[PDB]
This record gives sequence, C-alpha cells and structure tokens, in this order.
Amino acid sequence: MQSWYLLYCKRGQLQRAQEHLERQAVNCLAPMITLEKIVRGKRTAVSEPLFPNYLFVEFDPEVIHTTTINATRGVSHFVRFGASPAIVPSAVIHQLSITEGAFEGFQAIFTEPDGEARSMLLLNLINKEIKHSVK
DNA sequence: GCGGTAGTC
Repeated sequence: MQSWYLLYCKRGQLQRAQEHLERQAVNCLAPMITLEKIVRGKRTAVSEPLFPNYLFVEFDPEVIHTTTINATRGVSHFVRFGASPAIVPSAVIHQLSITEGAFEGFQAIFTEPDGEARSMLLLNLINKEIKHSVK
C-alpha cells in the first residue's frame, strides 16, 4: 500500500531528487519552517528546511521498488529501521500538517532553531514511534 | 560506493 519513507539526499541534490522522484510518481515532502534567526546581527524571519537534506516520500513498495528509489538521481539513502527502510508512521506525517510521543517530539522539533538538531530529533522520534507499534 | 531512476558492478 502507499507508505511514507524518509530519504537523505546527496549534498545539494535535494531539488534534483525531488525532481526525479516526482517524475516516477513518488510523492515528495520537504517541509519548511519559518522562524526568527539572526542575519547581519539583526533578528529577522527566515524560511529554511525543517530537516536539511531530508525528504519524506510516499510510494507503494509493491508498485515501485525501494531498490528503484535507492537508485534515483539525487538520493543518498533511506533512513532505516534495522536493515530495511523505516516506514514513517502516518501519525508522524500528520504532525507536519497523532501520537503522544509524536505530538511532543514535534513540539520539541518545532521549537529547535538548528536544522541538524531538528533532524536528529526526527530520527529519534521515528525510531521510538516505530518501536511503539511493535508487539 | 558510485551512479543510479542498477549493478551477469
């Protein structure tokens, strides 16, 4: 069925990966966040990638193979849970536009002004939320 | 790992 995954893109190739993935009918998602940063010693508002160089993608792994995504121009790799691509729970995706760990994990993400910290937070939250869906 | 929308690489 349609599932969401999380890819890392090659340095500066994100827009390229979005291109080639969308060409293959894979839905792409690279959320931005508007926040107050310092620019020329003045506090101002900027829009920047919520999770730099990461891209959420949605496709049916029975229609398009992960090996095909893993060979798409611009793509570096899947975020994995174990040895296989992490399937990002939809509750996580929903918080970009629900679980308690998810909810609070994103409260932390949305208030973290450094993108690399936001991504680290993201990876941890996806790990935790997937483990929580196990028996 | 690269180059790849893979790989009798």
